Amino acid sequence: MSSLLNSLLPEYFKPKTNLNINSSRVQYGFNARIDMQYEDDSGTRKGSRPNAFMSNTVAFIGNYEGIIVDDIPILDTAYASELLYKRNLTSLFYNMLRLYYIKKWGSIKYEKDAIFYDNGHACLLNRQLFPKSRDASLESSLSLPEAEIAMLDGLEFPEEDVPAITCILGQACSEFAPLAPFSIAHYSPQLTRKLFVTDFEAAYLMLAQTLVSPVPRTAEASAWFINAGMVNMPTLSCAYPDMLFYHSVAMIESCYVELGNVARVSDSDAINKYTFTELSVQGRPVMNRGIIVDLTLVAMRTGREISLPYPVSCGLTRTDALLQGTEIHVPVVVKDIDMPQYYNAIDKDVIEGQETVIKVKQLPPAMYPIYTYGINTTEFYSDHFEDQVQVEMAPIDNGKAVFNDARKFSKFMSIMRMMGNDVTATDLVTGRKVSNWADNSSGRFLYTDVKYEGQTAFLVDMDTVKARDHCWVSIVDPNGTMNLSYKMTNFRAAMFSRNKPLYMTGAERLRAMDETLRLKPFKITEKLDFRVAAYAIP
Amino acid sequence: MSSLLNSLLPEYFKPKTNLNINSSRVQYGFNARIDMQYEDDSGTRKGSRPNAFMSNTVAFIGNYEGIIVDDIPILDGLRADIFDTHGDLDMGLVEDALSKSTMIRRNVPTYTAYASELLYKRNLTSLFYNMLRLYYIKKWGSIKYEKDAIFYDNGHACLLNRQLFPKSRDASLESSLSLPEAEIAMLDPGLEFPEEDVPAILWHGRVSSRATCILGQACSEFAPLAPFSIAHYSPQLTRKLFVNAPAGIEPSSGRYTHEDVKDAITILVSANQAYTDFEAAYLMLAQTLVSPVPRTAEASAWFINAGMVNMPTLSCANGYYPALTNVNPYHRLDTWKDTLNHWVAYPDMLFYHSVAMIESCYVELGNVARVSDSDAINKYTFTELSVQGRPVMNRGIIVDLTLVAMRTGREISLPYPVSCGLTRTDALLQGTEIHVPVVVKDIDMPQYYNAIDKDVIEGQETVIKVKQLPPAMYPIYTYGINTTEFYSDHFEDQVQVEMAPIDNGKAVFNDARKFSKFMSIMRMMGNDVTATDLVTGRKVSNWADNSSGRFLYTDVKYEGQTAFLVDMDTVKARDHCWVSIVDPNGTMNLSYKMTNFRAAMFSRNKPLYMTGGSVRTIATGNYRDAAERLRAMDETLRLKPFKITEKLDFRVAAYAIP
Repeated sequence: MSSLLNSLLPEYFKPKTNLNINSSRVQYGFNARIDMQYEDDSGTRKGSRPNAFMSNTVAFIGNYEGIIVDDIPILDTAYASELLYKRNLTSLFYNMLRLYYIKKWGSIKYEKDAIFYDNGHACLLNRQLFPKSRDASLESSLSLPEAEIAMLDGLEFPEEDVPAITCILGQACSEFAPLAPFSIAHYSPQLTRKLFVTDFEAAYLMLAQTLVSPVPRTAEASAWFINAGMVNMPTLSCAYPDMLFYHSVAMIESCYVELGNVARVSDSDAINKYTFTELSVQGRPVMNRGIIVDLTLVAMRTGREISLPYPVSCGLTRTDALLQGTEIHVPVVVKDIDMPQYYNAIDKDVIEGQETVIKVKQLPPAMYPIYTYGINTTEFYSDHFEDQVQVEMAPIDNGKAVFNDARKFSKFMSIMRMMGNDVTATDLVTGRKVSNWADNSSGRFLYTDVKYEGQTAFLVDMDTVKARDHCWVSIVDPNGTMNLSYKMTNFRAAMFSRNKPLYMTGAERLRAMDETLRLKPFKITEKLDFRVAAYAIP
Repeated sequence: MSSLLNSLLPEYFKPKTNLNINSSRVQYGFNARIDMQYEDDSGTRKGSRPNAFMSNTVAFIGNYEGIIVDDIPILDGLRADIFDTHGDLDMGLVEDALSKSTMIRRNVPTYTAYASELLYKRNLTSLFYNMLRLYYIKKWGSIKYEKDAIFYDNGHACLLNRQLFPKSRDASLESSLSLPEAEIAMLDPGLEFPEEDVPAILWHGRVSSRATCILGQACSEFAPLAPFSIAHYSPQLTRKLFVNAPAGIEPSSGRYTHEDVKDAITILVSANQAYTDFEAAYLMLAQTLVSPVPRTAEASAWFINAGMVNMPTLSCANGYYPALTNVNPYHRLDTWKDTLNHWVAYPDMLFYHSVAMIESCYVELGNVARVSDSDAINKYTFTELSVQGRPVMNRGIIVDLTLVAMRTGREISLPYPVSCGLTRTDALLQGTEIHVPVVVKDIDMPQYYNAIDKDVIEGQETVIKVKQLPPAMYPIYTYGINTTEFYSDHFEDQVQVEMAPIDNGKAVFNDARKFSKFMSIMRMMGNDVTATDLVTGRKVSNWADNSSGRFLYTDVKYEGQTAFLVDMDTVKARDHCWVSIVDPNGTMNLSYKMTNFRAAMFSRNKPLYMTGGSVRTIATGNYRDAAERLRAMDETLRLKPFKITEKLDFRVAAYAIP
């Protein structure tokens, strides 16, 4: 559905036809201009950040598995009556589209002993997260066999379990058995053995989910991509190409941003992680799985009613790591000796080179809003164009300021980050050090960087406030009530690949509203807690 | 359907009966008067071509291959009593009808049991199709096909008949086929149980000595030597054919003329009551009679791989049940005999109906190939939304009739949703590169064409890579009835190229639309312009055709960014009856006007004239008013007298009327 996914892109950005991708990693963002204005009891200070780059990172690596399931027929004598109620060519077009992009971008290298995430304290290699893998190019990954394409001559009885519609059709129907973990070369079962000689729209949306996978914002956000997500491919029965990259990035961003909020919803409300899809959908699908889950999250993001002609339930299901009451064991590598102080590690004493495991209870946000920046602003992300943040500074006793409240602590470290001051605080309950400079790519502070669900009080170190990036606005000693008023203008999209700039080249409405799928949006209603999110009907 | 194919012909076109075709190539078109004008700051330069010939070359060659498929039964012909209110064979009235007939009493119970299967075997389209091809093979039998002949030539690239059609020996159309005869046995009325998988037909009186030879050859394999359009490959329809004729079948004569095939058809349709079957066969042949010679060298991608013809299996069970066919048949539409009556009167009119259909299709497939897949009505799903019936499979005539509906902009209605004939949209739906062979003439070829080699000596066999399919025909019969801005087939048109004196003749066209109109109108004025793309570095020439004399944007042979540098001091006068651009300064304004239209046809570089009587628009009413009249003049020989009258001379006699 082109017109749907085309709407998600920002109004200022209009991309060109061709895009020569020559790597397994692409940064995308914008170069904005920030005009900050500071006021406190000491006096006033005015500055301006001339060029600020806010970006996510997306890759072509994601462990997926295919299952053949029975879905609804797309309707767009004895034998005909049995066959017409199972007609679906979506699985055939899906494989034909994957073969197109394997040949086009068939020079992408996957190295086994490469980095996946790297902050400075911890590190994840591609040996971990993807065992049973070797070093191979994308063209060298698959060695597809060929199914028998026979000619249908007068034959009176249709042979059962064979559809009726050379090298491309032969390989499209065959089994996919990859060596390197690639997004568009994932394991798929055999469609058919023989093949005698709106369905495309389903396959187009189904590939937009799979094509690219997010590189995690922090080390804790690797918990999403441990367990292999299942791709529901329908059973095969019948009786501007490069623009897909931008539509795919737009879709997976919208899903992984909104799951950041759904994860924080308490399991004692009307709309919760279990019963959010069922309340949203207003059709009759086979099961609330695949695309229905993803398009529900896009509706919640944009805040508009999305509509498909047929209630199709085919594609990747992401909400698997979310729907289980168990802490997830992310395997990590120790780079600095002081790692156990920051991350919730099993072994409290470690050495540089040791392979340990960290515990993740609540799933943090995997991506920050970039394309969907300021279309609807929540208090959690605080992705405003114009905003006036007001916070009251705690009394500095010796060289330490106690922040008992949770909301005030979030606003304080959010200001000091925009000014460009690397502040480090100690959580009193756990006894672990939090830092506002957690993510370098996106220049903002989320409350999930604390890495402790529940209630606590923070002891901020005001003496050891380092000066990483200093504009004229930037001050070290706050006094009384801190007011910061910033304005964002002059947005321009920029893409980076392999640490260099990647440039773009080239009569009556018979309603019939009974069978059609409709997805209703939910609006976030902020409340006093700030740690908990809550949904309501608009 | 004679009616819908008749409306496609232009208003000025007044056709006659006979057309004496004596070659395998015809240039149909029209003569128009073009009043061109070139306005500039210096002054205006007027021109006028009184006879401007816009043509589309059409040949009698084209690779096709027949396959026998299963299609719906056509129920028009059977008596109206056995049918129910809804319109399906109510079995129970069939048993009643067979009982009250002249049938053998011991056969009634065994024949009634078989009725459930055999009565739904009614499709004679395959037989009529082959018998129509035998008519035209014997009529236009003297046309020749040479092996080492020029299929296409534009000066730069040449394409021979050896390249497209291998396994091809040079021979005349008459000497191409050597048809073996199938057995025509006589049906014994006292047969115990009907033999299914063997069709039995009806006949009026005695099967003549020549009718045996025609039916024998019609139900046989076509194995041609030369690749002719009306003598393409067809499988064996049947091995044996029963004929329920009480008067015995005479043995095969061996020889027959084209007039004897018309005699065979008229008896077969009348006896079997199969007029809707003939209408299907008429539309099938209309598609696959003539194929278009490609407009450009790179427009040969349509005719590389052989398009499959869908011939429905020969199945008829009228011979076993003579009682069920009578003088009161069941028919859906009242105008169900119009297609046969038109063919019997004017056989040669099919040539004009054929070119009208292929010109309508290949024009629309031109501007269908230039739409992105990400759209509602696109390459794959343009047939499904248009069709409002229940055909078995969207192929054959359904795909060709829906393209005609888009061209004319009207609603086409058929009585039965039959899916038989040629399927054209084959190379389009594949959506891959096609490798057309070419023999080079000049040495500077691969700058213009997207060739595989960059340096090629003259007389070398190379390959051109065609990605997007260019239009194979230009609209001529459908000129300015449903106009689009791509073809730009207007009566009046103008273009404004804006230049300043500071620029020394050099103009850059940022817009793609007005670049197309400038290059096209300059060719009417007889000027050889050669533009060069600034981004890529390729070259395009407006002189890329010798038939229509227009420039379509698909002649660039590349989709990219638009920056065409045209140097206006290298413009060369090529043709006669031309306006001169000696040295332009300031803003240029080109314009033309087409005023009158006269139908013209060419063959062997000579005028081909239409002869015979004046063709009329035959209606159902025009014959049945003479049936209403009946010639009701009582057939009584009333002789009236003449009174002799005497005058001055008296030697000579003079008779008066009263």
